Amino acid sequence: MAFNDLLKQVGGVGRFQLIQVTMVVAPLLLMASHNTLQNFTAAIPPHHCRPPANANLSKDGGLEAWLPLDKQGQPESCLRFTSTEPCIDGWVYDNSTFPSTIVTEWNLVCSHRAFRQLAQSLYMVGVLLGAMVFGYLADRLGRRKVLILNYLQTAVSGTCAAYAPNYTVYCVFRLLSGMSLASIAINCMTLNVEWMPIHTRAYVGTLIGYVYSLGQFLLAGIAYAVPHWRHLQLVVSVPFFIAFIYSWFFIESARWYSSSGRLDLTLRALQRVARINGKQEEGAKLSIEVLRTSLQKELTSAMELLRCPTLRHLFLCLSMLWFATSFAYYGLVMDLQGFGVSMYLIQVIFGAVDLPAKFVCFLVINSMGRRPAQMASLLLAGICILVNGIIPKSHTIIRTSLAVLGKGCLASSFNCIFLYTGELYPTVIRQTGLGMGSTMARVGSIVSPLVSMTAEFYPSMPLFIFGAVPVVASAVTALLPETLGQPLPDTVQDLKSRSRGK
Amino acid sequence: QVQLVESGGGLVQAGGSLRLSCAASGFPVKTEWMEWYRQAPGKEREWVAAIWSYGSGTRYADSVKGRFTISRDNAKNTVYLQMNSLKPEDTAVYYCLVRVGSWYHGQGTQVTVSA
Ligand SMILES: C[C@H](Cn1cnc2c(N)ncnc21)OCP(=O)(O)O
Ligand SMILES: [Cl-]
Repeated sequence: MAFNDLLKQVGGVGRFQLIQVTMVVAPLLLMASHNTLQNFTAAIPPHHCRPPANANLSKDGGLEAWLPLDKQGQPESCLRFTSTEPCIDGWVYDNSTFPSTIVTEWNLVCSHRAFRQLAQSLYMVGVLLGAMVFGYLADRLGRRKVLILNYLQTAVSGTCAAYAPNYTVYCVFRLLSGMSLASIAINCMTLNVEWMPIHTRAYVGTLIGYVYSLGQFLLAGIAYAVPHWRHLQLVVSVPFFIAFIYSWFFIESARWYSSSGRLDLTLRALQRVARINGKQEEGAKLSIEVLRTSLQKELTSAMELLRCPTLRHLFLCLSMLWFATSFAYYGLVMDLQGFGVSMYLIQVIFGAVDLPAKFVCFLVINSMGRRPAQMASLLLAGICILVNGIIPKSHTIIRTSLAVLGKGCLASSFNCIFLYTGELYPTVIRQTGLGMGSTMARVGSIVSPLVSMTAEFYPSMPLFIFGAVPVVASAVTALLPETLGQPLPDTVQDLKSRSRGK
Repeated sequence: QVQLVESGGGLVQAGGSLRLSCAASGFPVKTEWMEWYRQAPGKEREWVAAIWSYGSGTRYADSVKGRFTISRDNAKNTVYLQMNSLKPEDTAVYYCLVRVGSWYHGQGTQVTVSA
């Protein structure tokens, strides 16, 4: 007799649990698209200083006289001759493959070239802020309401960023877009896992991963179809508007409704879910007197997490792991322009490599365990992207294959760390531990553009940092115990006994 | 201040060879870049050749490969040019540039290829 008892009594496979779930997980395609979009909407095209309009191009022997050349046979991208002097008359961007990008629009090249990555950094800051603040807001207020608000804020911020006069406007609107986007991403999963039985959470997670991969595919296709950034952002943001229009039929989470100490509206929601499921004879007996008799056992953070020494150590380790994994993953994903091959093809391959990597890590965890899977995936990813950084541009196919293997390894590592933190933390603080791990992952995704910021120092040092971090994470995560034997600890007492008894 | 005086001009028939060099003072020639330009009469500045620092690399243009040769030394701290099979279109004033997009460029030498 619990919430799952009522849920099974009403159904679990009926039309509601399919329609609501698929409606709420549909925008994960645009989740992935919006997360990666900065790569396509801010790609730098070849550019060079513009000769002054007063000078006669015909009488000066062409533009080749006014543009100093670099090694690769191209005109210098920041300097120009005085007959030197930096760009003072703007820039010239070729339109062979990019009709327009934010760098083309607002000349984020040479001096003040930091902004094309500061934009992504601010967007990730918005993601983290939205995640934490709207997690608190969802706990305080509800799920359906906050998800609808995130829908609307995401749509509005996407449109406003698509039509942005200045650059600070664009950065602020990206920040608010992330503010809403992290919240929708977390709340969709929480609502799905709260409106389903216990034995379907794995199915929900697998479906979420599949929708994310399909979102990578959709972003690749939509970028191939629409190259213009102003059209691209609007076209990737307006389906959020249509989904907000059609998402007023959502049913709120009944578990959280019961958790509020009030049950009449919970009864109303359960009656409604009985109506939509088409099963009324079994749902007729539902009434007030059965709610308390069925839900009474369960009715009866950072400070305690940081106090206990074992808890503090487990935090520090898991936070480092999450931080390194997300940091490396987003550092690798955000940079695909410099791979030689067209961004659409490499994006398609990156999306495709998700499923085989998922199958590989599933086979490993169901065959050997979790900690060796972590070691293998992280070490292979770090080595692969380090070799990518050390291989010069002159080679293309090998670099792209290494990058694809690295992306697959990061995806497998993400799945593995999710499962490992699920089967590692005690049930007393497991949810808070997951929250802290996710927050540290968002911190890593925040820092990754900051690390890529300083590529002005060395041509490929950001790749070196991205490849150095996960080897350190793998080295420091060695002490972590393996949970293949299914200990499933509850409180801190089990952890010490299990560690001693391991 | 930094000087980039240069010498090696003369009147020589086509198909000969000259001796061109830039006297670099104030900086080690092995530590910065090096470049080469001509301004033929009736034409404009044209890139010729470049040699990096510490002998990292050296690349040429379409009319420089197989015809000109540029080397460096450390004792005299200078950059030296060698050439052969000169043609009348090569008649130009040659300018020495310390670095790409750099403010230090030499006075130039006048070399003539008399057919
Ligand atoms: C299954 C994934 C695990 N996870 C958790 N955090 C991340 C990040 N930052 N990138 C990729 N994947 C992540 O979460 C669903 P989401 O990424 O929010 O669609
Ligand atoms: Cl998240």
